[PDB]
Amino acid sequence: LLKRDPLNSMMNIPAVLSRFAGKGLLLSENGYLRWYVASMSIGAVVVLALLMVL
Amino acid sequence: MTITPQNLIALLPLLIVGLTVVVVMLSIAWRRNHFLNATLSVIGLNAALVSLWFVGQAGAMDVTPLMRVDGFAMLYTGLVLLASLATCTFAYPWLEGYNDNKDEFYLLVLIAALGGILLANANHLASLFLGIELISLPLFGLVGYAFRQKRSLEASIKYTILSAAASSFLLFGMALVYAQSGDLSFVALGKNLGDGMLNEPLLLAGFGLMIVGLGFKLSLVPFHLWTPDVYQGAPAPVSTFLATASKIAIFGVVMRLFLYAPVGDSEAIRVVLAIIAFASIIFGNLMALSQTNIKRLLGYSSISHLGYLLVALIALQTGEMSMEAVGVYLAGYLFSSLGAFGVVSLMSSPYRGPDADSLFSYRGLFWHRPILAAVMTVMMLSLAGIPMTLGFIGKFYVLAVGVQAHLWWLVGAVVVGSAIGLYYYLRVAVSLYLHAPEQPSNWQYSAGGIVVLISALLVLVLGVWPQPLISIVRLAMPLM
Amino acid sequence: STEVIAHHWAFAIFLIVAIGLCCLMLVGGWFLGGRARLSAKFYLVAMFFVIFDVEALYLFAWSTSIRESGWVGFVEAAIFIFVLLAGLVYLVRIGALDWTP
Amino acid sequence: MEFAFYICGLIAILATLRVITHTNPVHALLYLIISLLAISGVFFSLGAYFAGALEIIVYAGAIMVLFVFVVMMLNLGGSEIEQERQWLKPQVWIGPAILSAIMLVVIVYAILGVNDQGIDGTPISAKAVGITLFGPYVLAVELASMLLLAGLVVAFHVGREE
Amino acid sequence: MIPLQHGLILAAILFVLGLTGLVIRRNLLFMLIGLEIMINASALAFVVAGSYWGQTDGQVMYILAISLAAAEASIGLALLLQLHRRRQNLNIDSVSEMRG
Ligand SMILES: CCCCCCCCCCCCCCCCCC(=O)OC[C@H](COP(=O)(O)OCCN)OC(=O)CCCCCCCCCCCCCCCCC
Ligand SMILES: CCCCCCCCCCCCCCCCCC(=O)OC[C@H](COP(=O)(O)OCCN)OC(=O)CCCCCCCCCCCCCCCCC
Ligand SMILES: CCCCCCCCCCCCCCCCCCCC
Ligand SMILES: CCCCCCCCCCCCCCCCCCCC
Repeated sequence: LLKRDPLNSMMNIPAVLSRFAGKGLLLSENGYLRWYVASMSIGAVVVLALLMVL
Repeated sequence: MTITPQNLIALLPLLIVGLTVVVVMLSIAWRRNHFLNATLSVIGLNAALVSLWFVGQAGAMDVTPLMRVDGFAMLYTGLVLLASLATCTFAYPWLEGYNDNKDEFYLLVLIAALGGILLANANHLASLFLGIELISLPLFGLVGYAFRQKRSLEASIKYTILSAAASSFLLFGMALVYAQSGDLSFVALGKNLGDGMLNEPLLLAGFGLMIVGLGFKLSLVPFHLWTPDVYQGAPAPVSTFLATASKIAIFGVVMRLFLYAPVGDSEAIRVVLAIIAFASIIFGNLMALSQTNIKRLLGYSSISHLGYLLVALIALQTGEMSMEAVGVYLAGYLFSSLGAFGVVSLMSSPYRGPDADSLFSYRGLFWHRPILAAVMTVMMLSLAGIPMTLGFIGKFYVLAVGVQAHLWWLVGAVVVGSAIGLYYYLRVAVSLYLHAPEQPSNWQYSAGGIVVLISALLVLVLGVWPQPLISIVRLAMPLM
Repeated sequence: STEVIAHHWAFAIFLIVAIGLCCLMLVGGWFLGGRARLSAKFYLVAMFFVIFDVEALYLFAWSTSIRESGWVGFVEAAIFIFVLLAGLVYLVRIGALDWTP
Repeated sequence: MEFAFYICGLIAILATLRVITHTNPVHALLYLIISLLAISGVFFSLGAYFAGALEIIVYAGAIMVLFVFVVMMLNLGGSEIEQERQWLKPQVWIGPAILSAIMLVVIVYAILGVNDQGIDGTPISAKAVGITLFGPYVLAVELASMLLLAGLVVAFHVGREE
Repeated sequence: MIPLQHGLILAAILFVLGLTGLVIRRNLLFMLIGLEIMINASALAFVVAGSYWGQTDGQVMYILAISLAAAEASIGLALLLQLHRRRQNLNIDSVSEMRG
C-alpha cells in the first residue's frame, strides 16, 4: 500500500495546484484588446471600491 | 521659481540628451547614415552619463517647481542611460537587416531616455505625467518599428490603445487629487489634511486612478495583461528597453511620489498596494509555468519582479532601508534583464524581414553559441534569486525590508513565487544546455556580446561581493 | 455691470440673428420653387498641421506675455522655435512635405 | 454663466452618449465635435478662456479634422460592422454598462465628499497662463515640444505609403 | 457660484462614457474616438480643478493633456491606417494572434 509513496504524493499536491492555477490564469491572456481594456476597467473599479471601503 | 546657471549644471543630462536629439535629427536631415547617427546617439548618451559627475559635484537642489535633482535622481538617471545605451548597442545589429529607415530608432530611443531622465528628476504631477508620456510615445513607435511584421503591428496597436487608456486614467486621477489638494507638488498631496483625516475620499480616488495608470505602466496585476503580447511582438532591443528603462523610471518616480506625499503613509493605499503586490507576484510566477516562448516568459518574469519591488515599496514609511533595497534590486534586475534580452536580441539579429518568423529556439544554444548560453543561464539564475548572483542580493533586500515591517503575507508570497520562478527559470537554463536537432561577424555584434558578457560578470561579481553596489546605492539618497 | 452685460446681450443677439438668417434662407430655398482610397500624403499633411498647431498654441501663449517674461522667456522660446525649425528641416529634407516624390 | 454651464454640460453629455452608440463614423465625429464645442462653452463659463479657445482651435479644429481626414481617406461607408450592429444587442453592452455605472457611482461618491466653496468663475486670461507656462513650467514646455516631435516622427514612420 | 462637485461629476460622466465607448466598440476608430473622449474628460476635470482654486495650473495641464491627445491621435490614426492597409478591416478581434 505504501510503495507508491503517499507522503511524496501529498507533498507533490502543491505542484499540481500551482500548475492548475497557472493554466486558469493563462486562460485570461486571450489576446483580445477589448478584454484587456475591460480588465483594466475592472481593476480600476476594484481598486476604487477597496479604497472607498477602507 | 526661475532658472539659474547652477540649475543649468544640475540640468546637464536632460540638456545633453535633448541636444543629442536635435543633433541626430539634423544629421538625419543632412544624410541618412546609420553608423553616424547611431554613433552620435551613443556619444550623447555617454556624454550624459559622464555629466552625471558634474551634476553630483553641483549638489542636490530643486531645478524648477517641477524638477528636483539629488543622488536618487542621479542613480536612476544612470540606470535609464545605461539601459538606453544597451538598447542602442543591441539595436544596431538588429537594424542592419531592416529594409526601411534605420535612423528614427535612435531618435526615439533618445527621446524615451529623455523622458526617463525627467521621470528620475520629477517632483511634480506635471513632470510625472510628461515623463510617463515621453517614455510611452517613443515606445509606441519602437514597439511597432517593424510595422510590416504582423506581430509587431499587433503589439504596437495593443500598447498604444492600452497606454492611452492608462494615461487618461492617470490624468483623471491627478485631476481629482488637484481638486482635493490645490497644489501639484509631491510634498503637498495631502498636506492640507490633519487630525487623522488623511483618508480623504476624493484624494483616495485620485490616487487610486493614478495607481491604475502606474500599475499599467509597471505591469502590476490586474493591469498586467498587455505585458507578454507587447514583449513578444516588439523587436528584441525594444523589448530590452521596455523591460528595463521604462519600468525603472516609472518605479523611481512612484518611489518619490510615495516618499514625498503626506498621503503615502495612508493605510488604505498600503493595503491596496499589498493586495496588488501579492497578486502580482503570485500571478506573474504562475503564468510563466508553461511558457515556451522566451519573450512572454520574461514578461511574466517582469510582472513578478515588479511585484517584489512593490513589496519593497510598501514598507517605505515603516522601514528605513526600503529605498536602498529598491536601488540594489533595480541595479540587479537591470543587469539581469539586460543580459537576457541582449542574448535574445543577439540571437534574433539581423532582422530577417517581416515574413520570416522570429522564433528564438533557445534549446541547444550551448553547442553553437557557448558564451551566449553561459551569459543567458547566468541571467536565468540571477532572475531566480539564486546566490552568486546580484538578483539574490535584491531578493534578500526585499525579504529583509518585508521582515522589518512585518509584512508576512508579502514575505510568504515572495517565497512561493520565488519557488515557481526557480522552476521555470531552471527549465529555461537546462533547455539551453540540452541537445538541438539542427543548427553578423561585425564589431557591433561583438559589442553587444561584450555588453552581455560584462553584465554577466557584474552579476556574478556583485553577487559574490555586493558591498560596492550597496555603498554606491546608499551614497544616492534623496532629500528627506 | 451694464456695459459688459449689454455687450454680452449684443453678442447673443448677433449669434441668434445669424443662425436664424441662415436657417430662414435655407427654409425659403426649400419651400419656394416648383419641382419636377486616397494616398497617405493627406494624413501626413493633416498630422503635421495638428502637431505644428499645438506647438503654435505654445507660441500663442508666449506671445501675449512677452514683456512680463523677460529675456529668460525669450531664450526658452528661442530653444522651442529652434526645435520647431529642426523638426521642420527634418520633415522637409526627407521628402515628407514634398507632395510629389 | 450658471445656466450656460449646465446647458453646455447637458449638451456635451448627450452628444457623447450619441457618439458611443452611433454607427455612422461621420455622424459620430459630428456629434463629438458638438460635444467639444459644448465642453469649450463649459470652459468659457468657468473663466478658463484659454482652455476653451484651444478646445475649439485644437481639439475641435485640428485633431478631429485629422479624424475626418482619416475617415474620408478610408471611405468608411459602414461595411462589415454596420451589417452587424453587435454593440446594440444587450449581450455585448450591458456588462460594460454595469462596469461604467459602478465606476461612476464610486467616483461620484468620492466627489460628493470634498470641501466645496464653489467656483467663482473669475476669468483667468491667457496672459497669466503664458506667464506661468514660461515661468514655473519651462521644462514642461521644452519636453512637451520634444514629446510632440516624438509623436511626429512616430506617425510619419508608421503612416507612410511606400 | 458653480459648485466644484458638479463640474467634477460632469467630467466623470464624460470619462465613463468614453470608457464605455472604448470597450463596447470593436471598430478601432471608435476606440480612438473613445480615447479622445476620456482624455478630454480628464482635461476638463483638471480645468475645473484649476478654476476652483483660481490657478493657471489647470490650464497648463490642460495644454499638456491636449498635446498628449494630439500626438496620441496621430500615432493611433497612423496605426489604424497601417491596419487598414495590410488587412483591409478595422475589427481588432482579428488582431489577436499573441495569446496564452
Ligand atoms: C509538510 C508541510 C510543512 C512543511 C512545508 C515545507 C515547504 C517547502 C519545502 C517543500 C517544497 C515542496 C515543493 C513541491 C513541488 C516540487 C517541484 C516539482 O514537483 O517539480 C516537478 C514538476 C515538473 O515535472 P512534472 O511532474 O513532469 O511536471 C510536468 C510539467 N511539464 O514541477 C512542476 O510541475 C512545477 C510546479 C510549480 C513549482 C513547484 C511548486 C511550488 C509550490 C510552492 C512551494 C513553496 C512552499 C509553499 C507551502 C507548501 C505547503 C505547506
Ligand atoms: C435655448 C435652448 C437650447 C438651444 C440649443 C443650444 C444652444 C446653446 C446653449 C448653450 C450655450 C449658450 C448659453 C447662453 C449664454 C448667454 C450669455 C450668458 O449667459 O453669458 C454669461 C457668461 C458671461 O461671462 P461673465 O462675465 O462670467 O458673466 C457674468 C455677468 N457679470 O457667459 C460665460 O461665461 C460663457 C457663456 C457660454 C460660452 C459661450 C457659448 C458657447 C456655445 C457652445 C455651443 C455648443 C454647440 C451646441 C449645439 C446645440 C445642438 C446640439
Ligand atoms: C552561478 C555560477 C555559474 C553557473 C553556470 C554559468 C555558465 C557556465 C558554463 C560553462 C560551460 C558548461 C558546459 C556544460 C557541458 C555539458 C555537457 C554534458 C554532456 C553529457
Ligand atoms: C471575443 C472576445 C470578446 C471579449 C469581450 C470582453 C467583455 C468583458 C465584459 C466584462 C463585464 C464585467 C461586468 C461586471 C462584473 C462585476 C463587477 C467587476 C468585478 C468585481
